[PDB]
This record gives sequence, structure tokens and C-alpha cells, in this order.
Amino acid sequence: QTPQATSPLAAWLCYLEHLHSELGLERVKQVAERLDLLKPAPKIFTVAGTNGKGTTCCTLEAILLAAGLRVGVYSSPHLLRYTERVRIQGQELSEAEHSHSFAQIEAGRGDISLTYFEFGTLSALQLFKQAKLDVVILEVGLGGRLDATNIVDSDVAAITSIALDHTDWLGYDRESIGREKAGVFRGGKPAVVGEPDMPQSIADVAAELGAQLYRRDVAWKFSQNGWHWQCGERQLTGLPVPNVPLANAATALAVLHYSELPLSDEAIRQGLQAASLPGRFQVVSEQPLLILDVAHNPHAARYLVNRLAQVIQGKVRAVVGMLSDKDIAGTLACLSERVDEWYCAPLEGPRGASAGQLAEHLVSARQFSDVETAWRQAMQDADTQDVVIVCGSFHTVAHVMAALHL
Ligand SMILES: Nc1ncnc2c1ncn2[C@@H]1O[C@H](COP(=O)(O)OP(=O)(O)NP(=O)(O)O)[C@@H](O)[C@H]1O
Ligand SMILES: N[C@@H](CCC(=O)O)C(=O)O
Ligand SMILES: [Mn+2]
Repeated sequence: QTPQATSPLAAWLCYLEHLHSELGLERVKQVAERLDLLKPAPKIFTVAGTNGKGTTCCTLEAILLAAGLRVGVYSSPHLLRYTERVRIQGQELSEAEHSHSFAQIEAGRGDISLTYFEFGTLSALQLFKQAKLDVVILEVGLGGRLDATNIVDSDVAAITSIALDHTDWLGYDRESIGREKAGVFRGGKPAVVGEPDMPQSIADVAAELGAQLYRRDVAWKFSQNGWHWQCGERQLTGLPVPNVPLANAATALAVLHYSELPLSDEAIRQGLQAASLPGRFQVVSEQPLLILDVAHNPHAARYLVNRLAQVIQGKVRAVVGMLSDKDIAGTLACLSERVDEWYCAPLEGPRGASAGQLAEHLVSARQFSDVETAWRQAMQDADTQDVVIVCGSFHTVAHVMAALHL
């Protein structure tokens, strides 16, 4: 049975998780066109990148909300609830609102077939259209050029970082990754690049499209009390350090600058003081320090290792689970520079790695039945001066979050 407007959101998600799968955007665009969904707000920012999309978007959101605007954010993936994926004034909507919205997409599509993410994306656009917003922030699902979020013409587009989230493959490198991401840029519009080691293909695509390229360390830059953000001969000085990676706050300032939106000193500082997301180096407890971080590739792992070195005489204990298609070998080698004790767990279903698939990269790691069991063992073993880090995937962090009923 196809669910209805009044069915539980869980029924819609089961229907969408079975959507039988086809490359372009012509289908999703045609549905959007029918439901008049291509202009959710008069200002649209679209954010691509390997790591840093979510926290870049949340910094934009925090600043724009501090400035008194009505703001929507579309985000993915989610930790515990699908309702995390759409925020309006910083807050989630009801499950009922999502079920009604999906029903409208289902009726609106006719016999045009859509993927899970295309359906989610159209529903989000519809929820935003309805909410009378000034700005909509769209986090790219994957890539950008052919991502469902790319049906909307953005006012400013951004790439937060370039890194490899998957294993070696022919033709799969920073250049190929970059090229696909740069497909969110638009002719005549600012294209903000927050990656300091930018592949050439990003510049090639920006040139083909006629986008205006504004790169970190060329057009704008930042440093380090507080921190400083500069673009040409102008700067912001003594900014508060936010609880997101500074590169991504810097990318968000660049977006906001090139958008030409009017923003007070107060809005910028209050936003930076509020900006954070659950599961991005999130301290949940102390003595032992319990930190949750959704790092799942070597680039994020390097960031996570650098933060850990700033917070630990005590041991680092890592509770880890990953998906089987990640660069497991690389992520665990990077983490192993600072992890002293390993607690490995499987993730469920056909896409999860087993604890054995993780252990085979480590030396005499502990192996457990499931994440919660691994985590309770880690807490049980931890001394007061230890750090327990839960990482490797959303599923790992979320299993711990559900177990602490956060
Ligand atoms: N600029 C960055 N450089 C290094 N690591 C980063 C950077 N931005 C984010 N990370 C790390 O990447 C992880 C996720 O950040 P996030 O902002 O959620 O990225 P995302 O692109 O939305 N990916 P996801 O977490 O899978 O939704 C956390 O470990 C971050 O610390
Ligand atoms: N997986 C990324 C690209 C980066 C990568 O493949 O490593 C995406 O979201 O499109
Ligand atoms: Mn994300």
C-alpha cells in the first residue's frame, strides 16, 4: 500500500526505503516544476563538500537567525529522526507535517519515478515554500552536479572541503570529486571555495559556467583572543571561536559576504557563539570525557585526532563502527595515532562493516555484539582521566545517543 497524508511518518520512510532503482535531474526537476517548488525563498545558499557541509550550514543558519531572518535548512543524513533533515527557525517540524508534504509529492509526481533523496528533497522544498522564509540553505546529498538539491538556482554556492570518503578506484581522486561538486555553481554568481588545496577541475568548471570564483587563501582567508577573517583589505577581528571547525565557520562568512546581505556585528558574533551540531565533537560527559563524533573518513579523522590531542596520565578509548564501503583502513590508521584502546562493533544490515572487518586493521582490538555493548564496556573500563570517543559513522554515534536518550 502506498501510504497517505494521514499515515505515520514511519510508513512513508518504509515506502521511500523500498523505492526500486537513471542518472540526470530531468525527472526530479519536472516534478518540482509541477508543484512550483524551485523558489523556496528569495535567497538560496547551496553547500557542497566532502566534510564540513552540515556545520557550515549550521553556522550560516545561526548567524541569519541572529539577524532576525526566517531561515530554512535542509540537511542530511540524520542521527535519530528523519525530522532532523528540515529545520525552520532552527527547529524541527512534526512528523505529521512531513507525512502531508510527502503525500503532496506522491500525488504531484504522477508516474514519474523519484529516488529516496529526490523525494526527500522535493518534500523539503515544499515545506520551505510554505513557511515564508527569507533564506533557504540546502546541503548537497552527494556530489552536486546531479544532486537533487541542484535543481534550485542558488544565490551563492560553496564547496567546504575536498577529500576521499571511499576506497581507491580508477579515475577517483580529488580532481574527479571536485569537478562533480563544482556543478552547484552558477553563472554570474559567487562560487566560494573553502578548500585550501583546491583541485584544478573546480576552477575549470567555474570558468566554463562563468561563476565568480572566491577561494580560500586567494580571495579570503582567516587566522587563529578569538580569530580574524579577511577578504582583501577588510577584516573582522576578535571573532568568537565557534563550536564547529573554524574552516567551516570561515567558509560561512565568505558565503555571507559574497551574498551582500546586510548583517550586524551582533548577529555575526551571536551566531558564531550559538553554532554547533549534535555529534560533531560533542562532549556528552566528563571524568571520563565522553565525546561523540561522526567522523567517517581519514580527513575527518585527522581533524578528530588534532582535537583529541588538545584535551588529554589518561588513555583514549575509541568505540567504533563503520560502513563497509568507507576507507576503513585509512580512517583507522589515522585514528591509531592517538587511540590507545579499541572497542569495535558491527553495524547492522547489508551496508555495515562487521567488527571483524574493523579489527583486521588493528592489533588485538576488542570485538563486541553491538555498539551499545562496546560503549558500556568502554565506560566501565574508563578511568576518570580517560577520553571515550564514539566515532566512525552516524549509526555509531546515534546508537550511543539512543542509549543515553539524548
Ligand atoms: N573543514 C574540515 N576539515 C576537516 N574535518 C572536517 C571539516 N569539516 C568537518 N570536518 C569533520 O567531518 C565530520 C562531519 O562534519 P559535518 O559538518 O557534519 O560534514 P558533512 O559534510 O555534513 N558530513 P556528515 O557528517 O556525514 O553529514 C566531523 O568529524 C567534522 O569534524
Ligand atoms: N562522498 C562525497 C564525495 C567525496 C568522496 O567521494 O570522497 C560526496 O558526498 O559526493
Ligand atoms: Mn551532512
